[PDB]
Amino acid sequence: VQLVQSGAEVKKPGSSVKVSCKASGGTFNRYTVNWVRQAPGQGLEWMGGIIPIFGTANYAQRFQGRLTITADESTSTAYMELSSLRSDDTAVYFCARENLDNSGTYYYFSGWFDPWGQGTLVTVS
Amino acid sequence: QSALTQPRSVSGSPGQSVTISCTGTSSDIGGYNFVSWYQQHPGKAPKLMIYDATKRPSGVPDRFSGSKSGNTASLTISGLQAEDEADYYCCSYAGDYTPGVVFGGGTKLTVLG
Amino acid sequence: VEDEGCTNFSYMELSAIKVNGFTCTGHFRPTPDACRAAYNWLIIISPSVTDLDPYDKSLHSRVFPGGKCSGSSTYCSTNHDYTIWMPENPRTPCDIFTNSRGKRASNGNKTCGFVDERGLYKSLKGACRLKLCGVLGLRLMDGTWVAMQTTKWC
Repeated sequence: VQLVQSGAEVKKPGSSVKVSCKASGGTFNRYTVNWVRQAPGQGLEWMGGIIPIFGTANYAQRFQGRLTITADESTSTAYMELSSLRSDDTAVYFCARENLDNSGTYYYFSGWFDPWGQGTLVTVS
Repeated sequence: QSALTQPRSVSGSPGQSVTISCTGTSSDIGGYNFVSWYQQHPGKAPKLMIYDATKRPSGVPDRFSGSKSGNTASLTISGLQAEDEADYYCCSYAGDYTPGVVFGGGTKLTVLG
Repeated sequence: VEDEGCTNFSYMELSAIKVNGFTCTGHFRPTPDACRAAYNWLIIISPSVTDLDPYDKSLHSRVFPGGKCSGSSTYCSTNHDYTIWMPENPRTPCDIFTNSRGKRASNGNKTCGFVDERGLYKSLKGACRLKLCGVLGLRLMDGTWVAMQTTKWC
């Protein structure tokens, strides 16, 4: 699968971003789209994911109510919309896929991120 | 939240072997576990190396090897090559009560020489 | 039909999943450790298939005393003494989910409970958040798992 994200964005304390991710080739039925982010010089952090087949989105406890992942099967585009941006939201936001197996052996958010996006740098202030 | 405990850095000369530990891996009440390791070069996206405990995707050499033991997980690179200089993250399934996955702190592997 | 004056969709909703296994018998009663090794040879062994309830993770079959069991987590005893049941694999499949549609909500910021495509009102009273195949959704007091908007733990 091939993944490309929307370009970089500079924002504002209190504004909102929307990042995108379009998927090219997917032979996989059981799959999932996630968004992890990476603060400058710091580690990775899972923020939330979506099961596009059912539209079910899961979120971390933090980022509650500030973030909504929406996916679209028609264009194979996924979206993370994070609002009420603080300065510590400055990070690179990757979109990663979980091309799971159709035999139902592996859980839905276990972290099998094989296809990754190039990244989107969101700067605040 | 919390994170998986990794070392901050490991070192090795070309052709040598290093092992990155990882503690605090989660496991379901009934035993569902799922550990994974990623390789991140500076300015690049993470890249999958081990997806189930001790399982490799295509294109990842057998130099890279995973292992699981309780809440611990270890990644071993053998025949260290210069291209292996990157950050390394373990990633575990958060379990019953925490949604999604939990990442490790990240370990810097520097290749000497 | 409904309860509590609630009047005004697409959701993920979820016990016929089989768990293959066998039975050990000897006229002596118990070898849990060698019964597995007797199976890893790939006392006598006969296939006995059971189903597990995905919520209780409990195996069901007529060979079981009350028709239930759990997997100690090594062996499982049946009606008799000499017969212990053991799985060929010591979990809920993740391919048993679906996408139903019943529209449900009474006020703008208040949701009471949904209605199946058959017509039955399941109430959202006294439900709890439950992780199921790694996705976090509510277990209702009636005993069905749903993935909704969601604040208690089962």
